Amino acid sequence: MQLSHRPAETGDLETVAGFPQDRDELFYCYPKAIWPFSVAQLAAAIAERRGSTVAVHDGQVLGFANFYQWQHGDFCALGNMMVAPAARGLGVARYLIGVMENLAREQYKARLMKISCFNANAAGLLLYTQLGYQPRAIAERHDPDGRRVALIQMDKPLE
Ligand SMILES: [Zn+2]
Ligand SMILES: [Zn+2]
Ligand SMILES: [Zn+2]
Repeated sequence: MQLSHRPAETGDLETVAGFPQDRDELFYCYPKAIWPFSVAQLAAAIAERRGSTVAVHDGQVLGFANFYQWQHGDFCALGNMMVAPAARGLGVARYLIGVMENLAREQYKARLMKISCFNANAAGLLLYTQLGYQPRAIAERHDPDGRRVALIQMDKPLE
């Protein structure tokens, strides 16, 4: 499964905004967004974040991520981790997270990556655990129906 990466471009937005397949998936990767997702909502996140990057395989954009927090010499916080529905479980998020870790180290001199994952997203919790992230705290948040959820705040030292 050969993959490459590059900064996200305007032309990618419609593709990436196609990735979340339901309100749960949108909530897990962008909890401030409102279903249905849209290019305007994706562009607004890009404009206020840093490091928006796509993963590409065989001419297809298959993954997207960015940083929603960045503190030079300190840490970055990874967000908006989205994978194309036809490419789930094939290593795209693993790949892109590694790219983003290098970007945090190289550009931001980060010592730490933070990832926060909602409790219902088992696939995410297990992936981040496989990649060496450890849970540090649990924060209460609310979902779009007003129901209480647990945000599991994880981190990993970089090198
Ligand atoms: Zn690169
Ligand atoms: Zn292929
Ligand atoms: Zn509350």
